[PDB]
Amino acid sequence: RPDFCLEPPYTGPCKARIIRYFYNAKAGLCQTFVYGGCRAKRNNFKSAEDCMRTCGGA
Amino acid sequence: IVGGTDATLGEFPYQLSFQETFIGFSFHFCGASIYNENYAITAGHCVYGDDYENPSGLQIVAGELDMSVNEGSEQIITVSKIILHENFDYNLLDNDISLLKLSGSLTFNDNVAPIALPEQGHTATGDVIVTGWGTTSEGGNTPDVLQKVTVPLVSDEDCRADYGADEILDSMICAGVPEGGKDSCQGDSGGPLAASDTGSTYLAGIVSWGYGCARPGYPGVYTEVSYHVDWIKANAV
Ligand SMILES: [Ca+2]
Ligand SMILES: [Ca+2]
Repeated sequence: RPDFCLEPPYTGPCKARIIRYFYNAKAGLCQTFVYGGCRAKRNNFKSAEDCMRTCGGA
Repeated sequence: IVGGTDATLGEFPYQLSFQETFIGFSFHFCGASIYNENYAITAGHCVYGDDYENPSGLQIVAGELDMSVNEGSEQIITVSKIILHENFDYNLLDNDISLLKLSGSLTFNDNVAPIALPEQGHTATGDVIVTGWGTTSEGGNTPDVLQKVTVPLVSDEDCRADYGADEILDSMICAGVPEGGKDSCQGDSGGPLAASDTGSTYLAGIVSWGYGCARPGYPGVYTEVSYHVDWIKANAV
């Protein structure tokens, strides 16, 4: 999987409450988190499926 | 909203909840303000990346207060078109504003009504009221009941002393107390900052961003509506 999949989730400075997915490498799972609406990092997906397809397997 | 108190029905009739719709439920992700019977005002980053001409699964709710109960005042209308500011800059958060055209007309009453705009170029002063269903602490939970908080406006230069000169644009306005504890937070974006320095209530700001929420020395940053008055009137057609 890409190394960016190993980065912690990043809400950013904006103040929306948008539910996005990130790959949690420690748990080995795609998980939900709150995205604020701007300055997304790469470990930030609109669906669990997008997250699994991108960060799923090594 | 951090450090705020419960609102009451009819207190902020211009407040909207901007929601994503699913089968069996909906999810509030931003606020918005009533401009007229067919148009709402929200932040640009609340809609960035959507299908602007044919948006699906989006609605506004007016006359809302407590999301845990049906109070009979609620009007739920889907969004039919999104007008994102043509010069919206996603990285700088410049021109962070959009309009939502509704697929039907709101009916105005004591609980649902538009908020007046300021005159173009007008500078807001003094205490302002920010409202919404955002989180009540940084990275926390959201309240069922609409929250309100009163905070003093902060000048650009003071706000720039906090964040940096190039990080606060002229068309942004800041608000909060120096000790922190009172702010807008995640889920409040797109919602109203209301001023009253002209003897009447008007929409001075749109909840946009900040360094965390309610932190000492880091007031919330807002899109300054007075810079976009002409834009709103031109596009809300
Ligand atoms: Ca309700
Ligand atoms: Ca300003």
